[PDB]
Parts: sequence; C-alpha cells; structure tokens
Amino acid sequence: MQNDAGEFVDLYVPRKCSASNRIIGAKDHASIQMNVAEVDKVTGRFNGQFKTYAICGAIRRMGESDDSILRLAKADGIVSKNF
Amino acid sequence: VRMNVLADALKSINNAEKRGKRQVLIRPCSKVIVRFLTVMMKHGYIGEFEIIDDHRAGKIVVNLTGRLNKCGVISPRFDVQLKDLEKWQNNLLPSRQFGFIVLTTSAGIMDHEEARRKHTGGKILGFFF
Amino acid sequence: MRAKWRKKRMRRLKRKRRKMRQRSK
Amino acid sequence: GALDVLQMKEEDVLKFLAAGTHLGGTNLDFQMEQYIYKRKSDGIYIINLKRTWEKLLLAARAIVAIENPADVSVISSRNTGQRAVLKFAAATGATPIAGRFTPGTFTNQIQAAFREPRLLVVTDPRADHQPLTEASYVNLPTIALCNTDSPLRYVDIAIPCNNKGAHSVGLMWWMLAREVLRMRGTISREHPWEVMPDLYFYRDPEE
Amino acid sequence: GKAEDKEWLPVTKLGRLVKDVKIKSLEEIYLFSLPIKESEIIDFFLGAALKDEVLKIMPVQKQTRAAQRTRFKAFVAIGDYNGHVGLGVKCSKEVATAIRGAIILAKLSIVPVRRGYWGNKIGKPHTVPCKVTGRCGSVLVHLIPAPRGTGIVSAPVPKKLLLMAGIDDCYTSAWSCTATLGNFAKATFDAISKTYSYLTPDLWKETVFTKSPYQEFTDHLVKTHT
Amino acid sequence: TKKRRNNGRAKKGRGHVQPIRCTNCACCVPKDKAIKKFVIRNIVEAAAVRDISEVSVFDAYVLPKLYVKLHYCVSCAIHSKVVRNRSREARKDRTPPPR
Amino acid sequence: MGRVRTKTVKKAARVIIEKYYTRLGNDFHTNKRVCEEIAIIPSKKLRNKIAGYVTHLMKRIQRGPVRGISIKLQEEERERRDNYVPEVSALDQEIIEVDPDTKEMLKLLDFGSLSNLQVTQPTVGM
RNA sequence: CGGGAAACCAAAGUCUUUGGGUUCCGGGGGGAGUAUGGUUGCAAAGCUGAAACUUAAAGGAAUUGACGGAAGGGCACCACC
Repeated sequence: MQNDAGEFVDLYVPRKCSASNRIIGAKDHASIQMNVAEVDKVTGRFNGQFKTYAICGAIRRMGESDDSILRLAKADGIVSKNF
Repeated sequence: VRMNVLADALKSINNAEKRGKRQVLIRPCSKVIVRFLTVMMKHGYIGEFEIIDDHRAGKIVVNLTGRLNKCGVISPRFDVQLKDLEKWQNNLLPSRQFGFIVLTTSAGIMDHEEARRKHTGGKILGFFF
Repeated sequence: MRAKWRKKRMRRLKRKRRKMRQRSK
Repeated sequence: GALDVLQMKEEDVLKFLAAGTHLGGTNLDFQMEQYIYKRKSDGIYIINLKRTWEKLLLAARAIVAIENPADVSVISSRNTGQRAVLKFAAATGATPIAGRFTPGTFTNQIQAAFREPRLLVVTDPRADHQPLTEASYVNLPTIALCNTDSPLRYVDIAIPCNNKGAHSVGLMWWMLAREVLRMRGTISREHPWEVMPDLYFYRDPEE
Repeated sequence: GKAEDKEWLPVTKLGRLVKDVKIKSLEEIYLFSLPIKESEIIDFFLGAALKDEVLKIMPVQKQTRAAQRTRFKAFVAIGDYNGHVGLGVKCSKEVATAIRGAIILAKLSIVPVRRGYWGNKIGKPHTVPCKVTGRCGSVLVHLIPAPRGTGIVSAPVPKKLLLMAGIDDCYTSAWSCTATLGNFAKATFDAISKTYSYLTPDLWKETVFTKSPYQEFTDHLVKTHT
Repeated sequence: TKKRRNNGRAKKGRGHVQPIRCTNCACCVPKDKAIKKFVIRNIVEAAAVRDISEVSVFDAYVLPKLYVKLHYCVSCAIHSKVVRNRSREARKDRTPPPR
Repeated sequence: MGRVRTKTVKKAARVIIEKYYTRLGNDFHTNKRVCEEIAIIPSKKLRNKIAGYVTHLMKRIQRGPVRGISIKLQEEERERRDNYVPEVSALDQEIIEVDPDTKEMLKLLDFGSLSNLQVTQPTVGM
C-alpha cells in the first residue's frame, strides 16, 4: 500500500508460501520456515551459507510438503536436475 | 445437456485454483474462450497457454500463478449502456481499486475500463479479481 | 392410531350429513 | 547432489543389499509411488536405492543448518529404534526420547517435561503419530523414515526405506550420523569410520 | 505493595528474548506467525495504550440430583484504537474471576488489522481495504468500504469492536440469529481478522526471506541462560 | 432422526422382498429383515453318549447330527436374548462374536 | 477381609529402597530397625507396614527389575548390554543373493558383480 | 475437499467471492382436507377447495439430570434364605 505522495502505509508486509503463492497469516501455527545448508564444491563441507523456504499449513496437512520441498530443491541446484 | 461452453471453462479453472493445482485442461475450446483468457493474461492473472488440434473443436491447457481470487459468468447476456455500468461494477467487484468486468461490444471483447475510453456499450460476459 | 381414527370419525359424520341433506329437495 | 565427493560407493550399496533396506511391503500409498522401482512376481515392492541417498543427504543438509545441536529432538516408541536413537544422540548432541511420549510435551508450557525444539526426527510415521500431530501447533519442521505404506500427513522430508525392524532401522540411523559428522567437518569423506553399524542393531540372540 | 520489578520471569524462548534483546515490535512476531503464551509480552509492547470493555455477563447452568448449578460467563474486548484488537471469554463460579480471566484471553488473542481507501489516496488510510465477511454458528457478518467521514453504519455490538480496531468509516450487513451476542461478536472478529490475509495486486511482488529471532539470537539463549 | 444407514434391512437396488413367518410367534416379516440362526447339534447329549455307545449292536457307529434353521423378528430376538442393544459407536461393528 | 496397601505405604517403601539398598535384607526384624533410623515415621503401626512391603520388595529385586525402582548394581549391567556385545567379532557379511529384478535395478545404477541369483515360482502363491 | 443448527452428506460440495438449462411446489399454530359449487363412479368414494372465529408460541438437532412392568456388573440381617 502507498498513498499519492508515494510513501508506504502498511504495518508490515506478510510472507507468501514458496510452493503456492498465497499469504501466510499471523495465526497459521501449522506453517513452517525450512532452512538448508550449502556445501563447498571441492570438499563436500559446510561453509556457513544456506537456503530457505516457507510452507503454508493447508499444504502440509494434505501431505504435499515433501514433494514441494523436493521440487524447490531441484529448481535450485541442490538435487542437480537428475534423480 | 451442455447449454453454454464459457460457464464450463471458468468453473473448471475456479475449482483447479482452489485445490492449488499448477495446470488445468479446458474442453471444448471456442473463439469466445480464447478471447476471454487473453484479457485475464494481459492484466497478469494467469500464465501462458497452448491449444491442441484434434479435428473436433479442440482443447486448451492453461498455466496458473496463484493470484486469481475468482472468475465467473452472468448467464443471460444482458445489454449495458454507459450510464448503467456504474451499478454493475458496484454489485460485482470487491473494491474500487482492483478487479474487472468483461463486455462484448461492436469494437470487440474488452475490459470495462476500455469501454469508457472507446465510448461504447455492449453485452456482459463475466468478471475476474 | 389417533389420526387414522379421527379420519374414520369424519368419514362417518360426512356419510350422515350427505344422506340428511340430499333427502330434503 | 551431482558431485563425486557426494556419490554413493560400492561398499555402501553392499551394506544396503545385506540389510534388506530395498524391500518394501505388499501395499503402496499414492504419495510414495515416485520412490519405487517395480513390484515383484510375488506381491512385494522394491524401493529405489538412489532415491534414498539423495533424500538422506537432503536430510543431513537440514540437520547441519541448526547452530545449537541440543535444539534437534530424536524419537522412537518401537523397540527396534531405541538403541539406535540413543547412539545417534551420543555421536551428535541431539535430545533423545525413547519409549512413551507424554501428550502435551511440546504445548503444555507448565509441564515438568516441557521442551521447545527447532527440528524433529521420527523413526516411523504410523507409530510415532503423537509428536507428529502435536508439532502442528508450534511451527516445527519434520524428518521421517518412510516405508511403501507410510501415511505422509505432516512430514517435510521423507526418507524411503524398509522400517519394519532389525538391521535395516539401525543401519539408517548409523548412516545419517556418518554424513552429518562428515559434512560438518568432524570425520573424513574418504577414510572409513571407527564405529561399526552392528552397534545400532536390536537384540539378535546373544549366546 | 509498591510496584517494583521481577513480577515476571520468562518460561518460553520468545519470553526470554522479548525481556532482553532487540525484538522491537509485535510485527516481527506476526511475520513468523509464532504463538504467544505469556500475557506480559503484550504489556511490554502496547501497555497502558490498551483500553478494556465488558460486552456481556451471562449465566449458564447444569442439572444435578440436588439442585441447578450456576456459573457466570464474561465476554471482554480490548484494543488501542490504532490497528490492534482482541476478544476473550471465560466461565467461572464468581463474576469477578470470570472478568479477570477473560482479560488475559482477550490479550493473548490480539491480531493486526489492515486499512485502506475508498477513493483517491490522500492522507492516511481510514476504512477496510475491500469487501470482507466472517461466520459463527448461523450468524454471518459483512463489511464494505465507505467515503471519508461517514462513520460506522452498524448495530451496537459490531460498532464497539470496529471503533477499538481504529476504523473510522464502514458500511455493514448481517444475516440469521444476531440475538446471540457471542456468535455475533465472533463473526465480527473473524471478518476483522481476515483483512491482512486477502491477496491483492499491491502484494504480488516476490517475497525476500530473512532469519527468524530464534536463529539470529541462537547464542544468547545458550551462553548465560536456561 | 435416522438411527441406521441401512434402515435396519439388507434391501438395496430392489422394490419388494417376500415375507416369512417366525419360529416362535408366527408374526410376518421380510426375509432380509429377519434375524438368522442355523443350529447343528448331536441327537444324543455329551452326558448321555457313553450310555448309548456301550449298548450299541455295532463294533463301530457314529451318532447323527440334527440340522435346524431358525428365523426371528426383532421383538423375539431381543426377548430371547439372541441380540443385545449396543453403544452408538459399537452399533457399526458387522463382525460376528468370538469363539 | 482386605490386606491391600495404600499409596502412603507403597511410596515410602520405594523411596527407602532407592537410597538405602545396601543396608537392607530378608529379615523383617532387622528391616524394622533400619527403617526407624533412616526416616521419621509418626506411628509404630505405620512403621511395621512400611518394613513389611520393603521386605516383600527385596525378595522381588533378587529375581529381576521392578519398574519404579533403580540401583547402581542393576544399571551398570544394563550399560553392559548397552555398548557392544560378546556375540561376534565381525558383521554379518555382505555376500548375499540377488533376484533378477534387483539385478536389473542395480544394472541401471551402474553396479553388481558380487551376488549369486535364482528365480521364484511360475505364478503368484495362493 | 467443502458444506451444515446439528445429526450427518463425495454430495445434502464447487454460495454475501451470491446467475449452466428446466418442471412441480412451501410462507407461525389451529378451525381443515372441513363448508359450498363443479366433476368422475354401480357404490364405497377420488379430484378441485374457502372464510368467520381463535392463539404466544407449536416445532427441529443436541447437553446434563431424573425415571423404565429395558440390559450388564457389584452390595446390605434398617433386604431375603
């Protein structure tokens, strides 16, 4: 939200589900934020760098979060587009 | 029996969006459906789409982006005049800031905001937001 | 079975009223 | 991952073949179908062994991404996983629970047993169903070891394996401990490990 | 006695952090959608700005071998007149305990409220952003945007919650058994609550992620704490 | 309110089903509402068998079975304790009693 | 009649055995003297009932575990079933047979070469 | 899945984010399927079908008690052998 002077007027901007493009509400206690370690390419070891995803509670309780986290990890380089 | 094809196309998209599916299949295809989809795509509510030839009216596959709240049809194609269009957008839209009525006019199928620039009335087809 | 018996009671009263009026003229 | 330093070796494939990890049930749930090779002539499903190693490395990359190891919680209510979760939590500093889980451990703020973890790992989704359903009140991500007939309803990483009992359950916990210690830098990616798989197994006949 | 410190010591990770470090507002608790279970967290952030309102006190009873046994149920609403409101209910054997218990649950239930414009975007927002609705029992409640300076067009119960939420102008509608004040209050709070989770064209740009408070302060909870 | 999903009868995909007369009271009820019991027993009791085997003329004989099939209405089956009433969730169990 | 023991007796007896297992034995008249110096018990008649159930529990603990009670002597032999057993000096060896469809699954994974093979029955077992 | 007052329903769902086509049909409880006219029938009767007057509730789903010439366990010389 902006006004005609171009300044912003929301209290905060809420996050959206990485699998589904829908807003995660302030009381969605079934939702999660996932965090995953990157590894260096010469020795397969943690360098302290990481990647993150957020998942809606409605997609978790129907059983679709495992396949959603897998598609996200194949779209990024982690699973390397072969299986 | 199937009395109207545009009502099937929009009800099929609307049920697929609510289940969170990434694609949908529309059958039968029509010249009216391809022109209605193009108006939603130009305003940013759906992704790109592909048509299959089968020698019997054809089929369409559509890509969904998760932005669409609803799309729908008004079944009798009532006539509208520029003076009465305010009453229809007061009834059907969620806010004055977003959402669109779709009209058919002798200048083409179009968005209700374009019909005011072109100074033309027409018949109502449907809406999206 | 009170409703079925109230229906029977009305039918016998109507049979009496039928025969009583149609005798008059 | 694609890298040769993360590739599955012959000596690990022989340890999978020796423990029955690739043999599923007679039933398949529609959510598990992408992890399956084929159904045998006798009615049994074969789990794809390359699918397991990718999902196990993705699970280890989640476990390494927690900066305090005591924030990870580890569970088994069936006996075949109890020695295994106790050894896993000794090798890397997680919190074990073995036997009965008390309802409300994650949500009854006053309770003597109350705790508030950052990641949850469970041995069998059908058996360990209390801490899985209780995680839905507190924003807690989940890892689980799944067979062909396991119900996926709150798990975010499922690892395909035979979880019925014996050597197969103990081997999976040992191999998960090996790769979290490797990629955190505590042991070699090339020299063999000093801890034998047989330390994790449950109650073969003693004498 | 005198109001010195140590009336509170935390019992949760979030309570340990709020009392110590740079968690600077409720909005960074809402962004990660965390549960709040210590009432003193909301007195720390909003405090004496919150004002309090008893909607109804209601008797209820069960039959027994000896006599009818009666309890008192209190409905309480709370807010700061600038974007925050909450609703709470408790049932007890005595009215004073029911009101005192209802205020704690009305503080734990607080949500952020969205505001917008009917016309051109001059000044600061003053009405609901789009047409919204909520349900409870048979009761249905619906809220509609209005031009500047109309006030609230509603019955008494929904008007008090919309005033405490900090909304100036609103048109409203309702359906079925509004004579049940508890379902009418919850249908209104359900409509207000949905205002910040309706996807609208100004929210379409891609989300950028950050670490959560438990991850940024992961060492503060370990080095000197239990 | 409806008590049973099957209306207390087996009839699905049919209009009419023939009646039968009960073995206790001769009341008239449908063949698929009636409660069934098929009884197989010895002609000679477990106490009496030894006394009748020793007076037998044959070096080997096996005493015959008696076969009877019985039909009850709901009132006779309840009063003669063939069936009991059950808890609202227990009414759903279709498996016969244990042996 | 009724000789069932109430929770005041049963809880006090367990707490005594957890702390003083090395003092106790099978003689009731010696247990009755020990329980009088390690604890404050308000009544002579309650002291006799506590020493009675302690004497019953000692005769059970000499046979196997009691789920509510723990002692060092029983924990350190549990810790010897924990760690590693005397059973074998090496694992069960990886030389195991393979079915034709597992051979095909391993062929597509670029592996094999170390397993014997045989086929199952002509039709599904009934 | 989603819906509903709930019992419950893969339809009794895709509804205040309200419009696929089309037939019959309900409007607080009674008086009343009654009176009166028409019509069909050998008769019994079927079909169509009011008003004056009267009244603050009649009704649906579910909860806790009490009660049963309902069922199952257990007890008492203020019960019985």
